[PDB]
Amino acid sequence: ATSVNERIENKRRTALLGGGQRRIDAQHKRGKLTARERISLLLDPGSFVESDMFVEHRCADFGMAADKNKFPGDSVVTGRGRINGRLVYVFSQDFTVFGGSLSGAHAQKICKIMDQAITVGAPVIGLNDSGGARIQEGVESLAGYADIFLRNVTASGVIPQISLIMGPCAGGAVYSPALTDFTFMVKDTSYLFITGPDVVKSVTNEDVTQEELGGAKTHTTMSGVAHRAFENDVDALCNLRDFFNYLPLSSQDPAPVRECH
Amino acid sequence: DPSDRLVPELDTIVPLESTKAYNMVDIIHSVVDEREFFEIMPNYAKNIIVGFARMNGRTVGIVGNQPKVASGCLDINSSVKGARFVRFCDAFNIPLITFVDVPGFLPGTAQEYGGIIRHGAKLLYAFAEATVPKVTVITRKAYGGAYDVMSSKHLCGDTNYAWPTAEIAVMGAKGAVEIIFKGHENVEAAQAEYIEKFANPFPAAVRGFVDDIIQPSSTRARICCDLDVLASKKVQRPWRKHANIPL
Amino acid sequence: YDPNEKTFDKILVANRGEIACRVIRTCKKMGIKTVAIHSDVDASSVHVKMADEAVCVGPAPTSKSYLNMDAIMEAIKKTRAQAVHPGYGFLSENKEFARCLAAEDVVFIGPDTHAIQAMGDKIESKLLAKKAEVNTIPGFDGVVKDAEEAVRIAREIGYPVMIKASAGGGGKGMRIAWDDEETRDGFRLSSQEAASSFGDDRLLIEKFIDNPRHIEIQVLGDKHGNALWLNERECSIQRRNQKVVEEAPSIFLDAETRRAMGEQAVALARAVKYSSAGTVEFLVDSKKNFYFLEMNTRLQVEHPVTECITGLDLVQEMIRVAKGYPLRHKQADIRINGWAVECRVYAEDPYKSFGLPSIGRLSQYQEPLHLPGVRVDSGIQPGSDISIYYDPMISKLITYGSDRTEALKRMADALDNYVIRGVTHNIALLREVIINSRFVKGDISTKFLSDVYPDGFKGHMLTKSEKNQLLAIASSLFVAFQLRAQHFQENSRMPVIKPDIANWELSVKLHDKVHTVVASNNGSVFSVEVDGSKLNVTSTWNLASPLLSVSVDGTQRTVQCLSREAGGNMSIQFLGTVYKVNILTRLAAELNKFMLEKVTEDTSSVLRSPMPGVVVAVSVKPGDAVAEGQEICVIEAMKMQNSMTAGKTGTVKSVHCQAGDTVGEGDLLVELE
Ligand SMILES: CCC(=O)SCCNC(=O)CCNC(=O)[C@H](O)C(C)(C)COP(=O)(O)OP(=O)(O)OC[C@H]1O[C@@H](n2cnc3c(N)ncnc32)[C@H](O)[C@@H]1OP(=O)(O)O
Ligand SMILES: Nc1ncnc2c1ncn2[C@@H]1O[C@H](COP(=O)(O)OP(=O)(O)OP(=O)(O)O)[C@@H](O)[C@H]1O
Ligand SMILES: *C(=O)CCCC[C@@H]1SC[C@@H]2NC(=O)N[C@@H]21
Ligand SMILES: [Mg+2]
Repeated sequence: ATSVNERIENKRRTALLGGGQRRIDAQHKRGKLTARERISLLLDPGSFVESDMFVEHRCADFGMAADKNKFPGDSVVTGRGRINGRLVYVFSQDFTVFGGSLSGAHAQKICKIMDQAITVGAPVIGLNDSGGARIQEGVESLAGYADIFLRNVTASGVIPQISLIMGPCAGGAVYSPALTDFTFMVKDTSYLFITGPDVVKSVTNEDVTQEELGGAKTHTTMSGVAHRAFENDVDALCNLRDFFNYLPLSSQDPAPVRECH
Repeated sequence: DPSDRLVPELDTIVPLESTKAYNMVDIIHSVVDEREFFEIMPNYAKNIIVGFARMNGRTVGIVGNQPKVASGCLDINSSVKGARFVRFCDAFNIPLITFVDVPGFLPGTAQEYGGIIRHGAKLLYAFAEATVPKVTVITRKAYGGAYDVMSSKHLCGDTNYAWPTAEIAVMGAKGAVEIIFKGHENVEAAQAEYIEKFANPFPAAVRGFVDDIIQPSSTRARICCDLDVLASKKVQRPWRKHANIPL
Repeated sequence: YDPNEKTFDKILVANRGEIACRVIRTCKKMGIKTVAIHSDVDASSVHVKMADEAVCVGPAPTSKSYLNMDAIMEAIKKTRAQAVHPGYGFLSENKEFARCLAAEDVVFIGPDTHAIQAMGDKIESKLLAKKAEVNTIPGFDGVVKDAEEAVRIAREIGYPVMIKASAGGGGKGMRIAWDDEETRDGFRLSSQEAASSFGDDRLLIEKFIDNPRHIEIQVLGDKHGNALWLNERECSIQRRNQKVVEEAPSIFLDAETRRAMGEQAVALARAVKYSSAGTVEFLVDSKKNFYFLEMNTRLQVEHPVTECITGLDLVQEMIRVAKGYPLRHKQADIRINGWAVECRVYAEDPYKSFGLPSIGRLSQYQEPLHLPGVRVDSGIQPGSDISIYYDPMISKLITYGSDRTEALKRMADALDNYVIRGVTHNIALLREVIINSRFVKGDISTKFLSDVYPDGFKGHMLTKSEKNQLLAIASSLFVAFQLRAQHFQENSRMPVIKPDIANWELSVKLHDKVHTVVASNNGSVFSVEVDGSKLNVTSTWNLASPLLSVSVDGTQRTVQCLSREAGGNMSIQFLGTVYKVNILTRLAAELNKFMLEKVTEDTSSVLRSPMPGVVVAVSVKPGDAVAEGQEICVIEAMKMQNSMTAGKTGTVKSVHCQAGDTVGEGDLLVELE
């Protein structure tokens, strides 16, 4: 008798639930879906193939070596799927696990799918919901950001890259969306700012709320960072499919042609 | 001008206190040949310095942070000023030398409303896109995404050096301590440990993020040697008509 | 330098700068462990790193770093050093420091407390000197209390009257009164700042010596009642009553007068019972009459110049005497060997009041050790900074030779080969002093700079031949730079063809004159025709070295190129003085006549704070007569404090911003016009 079979099932059940049912409910009370629900809505039914499901973060400082601080998948869901029969690579950041903050494994998974996409010649769609870099992780959080930035710059003009900010993105998590070709936001739940309002008050001594500092309205009416804003997550993802139907699948391909009436 | 000329005057130029500033132009003048420096945009966006100098008789483009102005914080104007110079130097086969002392990006409502994200992405793009040899020296500070946008080892940089006064961290000690320990009520000992362990160039050295921790006297010599070797650097990138700058 | 004899195991050097380096060097050469003290600022000074052990003592200011006595006591407590050496200044002339150190276990290199107290006040000093049957300056015994008494005394003590302040130093509380009204109002004013300066409130009215020569006698004593006089020294070229250039032997004094002065000094030392190194200062008129005036109960700053003519290490003798051994040399062992001259290099601008202290950081610093007969005493290295908390001393440059002319020539050569970049020094004034006709002849006095430069130091007035040589060198350097600009590496795609220009016709603007120069190159030799005068300049033309040696018509010269611009401006240090020239090509010179000369508004008044943070402090106040290049209202930041400076020159109009001002990316600040 071997228990190496129930270990896989336990890790799978932990991976689907992410940061626990309580955090799923807290996410739901904010009017937000989870990463896997977003991926299911975006892609064609029964076409998502996940990669790096069991990946675990290798930090061992500040008491993160404990079992309670270990989440398989580690705050990002990556894979490939089909939109109307056309291949695409996708990652969605899970806000429940450590606030979606990027770590070594988070960046590792993102870089893996980006490398596959540039190898085969398919676009990348990134649903961003992340609190920045993992402070306890250390400098390799900066290393992971820099790897993601380098792959964003290398792939620019080779494959299309779409960004959709689904929640509050802060710190260094704002440069990868800026380096991609297009950027969309969701009203009333998505934010984009390098520095939070508290630090701004400490420094600039100006009382500014998060919505009016980095909200979708600010970035779509007076900043020039985002390209469009959508009412909620479902509407945003439907519009994302509609928009993806336009683009060529790679720079080696001609502009798509559809049947015309 | 011999390539192995020592510059001992740089051994104490960076003050011990993190609150006092220095002039990066003194470092630039000491390092380069004959202390000759042609500055570009000398009166605009003064918290960054860009210019043309010569190392061992070879033209080099120099970009650095100026701690005198805005404590070296990056903003919109400095980002664009550095980005275009870096792109020109890359396009015409000119090596780049960077001096890093940056606490981060300038905060405020005006910076966000003006689109600081786009222009910071411009500078990060320009540094990541370069295929000419790149040398980087960190003098005092490299915090946050700023450290990543100043030609880090991870943007396919060639040689990265840190002076003994350098320090690489995710963010400042205060914010890191208060966010790691939400409810410890022992901020004193926690901050002491954090500044003892992570306020020094060793965390980046043990992971290999810097080639070496060099003495400030050898800087010029070191750089010259690198520029002798990287003169034949060739890299290959995927084909494309052109790229999509974050402009 | 025999290490067999037992000597103090550890000495704490309670000083800083060049003297600390000197004593550390002479201790290391004698095989003794050394411990140095320093403030927080001088944590990377030369003496700290050169010493075996270092102790931080306090903050930047001298009142809490080197004048903090209890800090020295605790430092000596942990370091458990056997002895302490104070150098000069600081705590070298404090009775209570010596008493408290000698109390527990610490031996002091220097004089005893009673000797310092005896020769610490001018009243007792003069009284004992009169008791010591030596010549004294004429005057009235005691201190005058009222102006009427002073003017009454002035009648019988000579019409020229001088007022001096008791105790103190640095030439403070001193001046000259000529009339009875001058006598009384000068006495009243001197009494007015007597409390402010030192608090002794004791003044001296007496005769003023006209045309005086300040002559020093180096005396050395021990605890066995033996005293020697180590020849004499001449310290007459002074400004602000402070010596700058001084000479080991004095041409004025012959053998007999020197012997008389030495015997008088030895007798005075025996009367005071001196048991260490010291110096006795006399004033000598033109009639070879010497009057005693003060003696220093410590090591003298200009001590090294008298070591070269004698070959004795004064600090070694001080250490051995403090150990207890008697002098190993008799009076017959003291002799004059050659000649020696030395100058003080300060960080001051000699164009303002013969020197005004200046601050900065040394970007470049090189001393001329390789030259023959040159010694340098300095605690300064590249990267050092001249602060406002200490003496602006940079170096002491000593030269020695077989006679006066050789020493002066070697000193001029050393001054020409000495590289300082980062601050402003007084080397121009020093090199003018050492080549003056009066100084070479020797007709000098304490009023040398007052009458040699009645209008102040104006620089170096260069003759026609020197002007031609300077113009030729500048033109040759310009052409050499232009020629070096043409040497690329081979391209093999677009070959480079060098221009075939044979003669360079240049217009050189110097001072307020324009000269026409024709320069031709023949490899390493330039033929330069300046206004019809032909000169031949040859050199290796190394354009990167700070020092450039050239030969103009066989005359060897050393010049430096401090600045150079593409617009033709160039600053060249020639013969120790910096000249600004503007070299243009002939066609460019012709075209320049159409350029309209533009006026400068010079009303920078809107200089802003960099960050959108808050203010932390206000450095200045409205109307403080501050012009430019100094802190006005410092700013605080996320980390770095912004050293906000001024705008245009003048007197600050107003400062309105207060600490903690919430600013939106910048701040209206100091206003000038
Ligand atoms: C590379 C540059 C950097 O290092 S930037 C680092 C600073 N980033 C920040 O977001 C500031 C701190 N975070 C916040 O203020 C907010 O949580 C943000 C993320 C902005 C969104 O607000 P909100 O929707 O209310 O989230 P929340 O308060 O409920 O916090 C939930 C949990 O998420 C975590 N989290 C977030 N970011 C990080 C991070 N970089 N490193 C470590 N943990 C992070 C928080 O610790 C928080 O924990 P908890 O579950 O409330 O106990
Ligand atoms: N009675 C005097 N008559 C003329 N000149 C004098 C007289 N006393 C002092 N001086 C001038 O002042 C110089 C030194 O003056 P003084 O002794 O007051 O200064 P000090 O600061 O006490 O010096 P020291 O370093 O010797 O203690 C002399 O070298 C001389 O130039
Ligand atoms: C000094 O600046 C302490 C470091 C804080 C960094 C601040 S806050 C977050 C922003 N991101 C960045 O890179 N700089 C800004
Ligand atoms: Mg005196």
